[PDB]
Amino acid sequence: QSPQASALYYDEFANLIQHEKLDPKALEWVGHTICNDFQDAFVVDSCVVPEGDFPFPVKALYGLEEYDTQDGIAINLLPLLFSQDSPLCLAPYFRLLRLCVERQHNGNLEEIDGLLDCPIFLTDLEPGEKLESMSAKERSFMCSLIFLTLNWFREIVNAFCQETSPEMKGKVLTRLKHIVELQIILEKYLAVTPDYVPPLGLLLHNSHAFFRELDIEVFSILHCGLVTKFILLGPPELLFLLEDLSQKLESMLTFSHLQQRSAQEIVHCVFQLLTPMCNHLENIHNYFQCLKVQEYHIMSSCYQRLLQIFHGLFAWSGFSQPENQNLLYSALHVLSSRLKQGEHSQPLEELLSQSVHYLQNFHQSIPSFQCALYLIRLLMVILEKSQNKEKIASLARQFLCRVWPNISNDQLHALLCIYLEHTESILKAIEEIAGVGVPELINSPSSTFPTLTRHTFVVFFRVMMAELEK
Repeated sequence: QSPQASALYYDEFANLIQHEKLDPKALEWVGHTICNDFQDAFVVDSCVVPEGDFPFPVKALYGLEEYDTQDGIAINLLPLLFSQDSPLCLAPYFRLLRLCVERQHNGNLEEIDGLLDCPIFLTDLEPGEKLESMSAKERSFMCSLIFLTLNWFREIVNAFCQETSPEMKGKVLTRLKHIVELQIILEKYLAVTPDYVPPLGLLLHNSHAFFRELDIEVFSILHCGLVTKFILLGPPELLFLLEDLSQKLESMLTFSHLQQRSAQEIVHCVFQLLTPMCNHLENIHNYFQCLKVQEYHIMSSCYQRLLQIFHGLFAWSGFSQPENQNLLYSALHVLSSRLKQGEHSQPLEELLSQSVHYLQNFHQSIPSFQCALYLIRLLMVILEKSQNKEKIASLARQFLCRVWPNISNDQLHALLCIYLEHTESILKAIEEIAGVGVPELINSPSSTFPTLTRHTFVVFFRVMMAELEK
């Protein structure tokens, strides 16, 4: 009767079927209930008119259309939503179905693989601007409709990520494109309608808790190569995956499904699932930034998060512990082997020098401040394992001295205390920059050392005086 209770039942029972292998007689019993209850609950006939009188042009949208369009299998999502005011439980119930079928037939989904072919009985969602200024309960229905459609599509993607069949991967990518375009449509609906939020168990708060948390085997997507739309898996679907993997490992290594996984296992699994397919995309990013506005905005942010991912991964406090360092050696065997292969049984400091020699050559291809500071903290956390004071000071100075088209005060604090620690002499770094602290007045109403605005002088003053007293 309670939707909150039914979803928690389906969630907890899905947890049970996922983690514990028990007596498939029990599973054989429940499966014949749950599959048939799902196929009668939500799955309807594909006649183009669903039933009810709605102030909205109801069609069968977001098909693949490579499927047979003269079939029976559709989804009665919007008529269930209006008759509701069964449908809040769709995602967890399908998670349950999926897991039971996985446990029974050893991951054979020839039963369900008709289900990502189906359209969904929806409103014409795509415009939220022609029906602008009628901000009624209509907006709440539409925002919640798209919200549950995205959670549905996210759980489809959680299901069919691990599948190796190539046509299925193509359909999954057609679904990721649908995900990102409807995500744009949802964030625009939440932008226009300010406070009318569905809590279902403002972008940063919606992104983390309120949506479904994806798998880690879903990052079996990241293996497929780039099709970058400007130069000639797209860029913004890569932004999506990197934002998730990043915001997961952020919280972990310094969120239900992540926290039930052990931190040590997370670092182990990331090493297979990041390095030898994201290095390809890192090289593609260096090639783009070597050479229309929105593509650049996206690919700069991919690039930032990639450097942050690598920082967070290699800044792991369990490489203080020696048991994990076997993994770290195979990890540097990919950073060193990104330039030249055949160098086998190499020493630790050789791998350090190889890896930093590979990584330092990205300094020309950084578009914005943040990528540069992440790369500097990365190279610091690698080079401290071993003189290389010079490398960090020189690189810190390079990226203080570039033009940079803005920069937060505390980003710049972090970079200056990175420069001044690792320079040869702190007192001659000070006298240098306090005979540049002067021509900010005489020249600039921007100095002879940029990232030194009238704003930025306070932080340069604070950091130097801190560094001096230290």
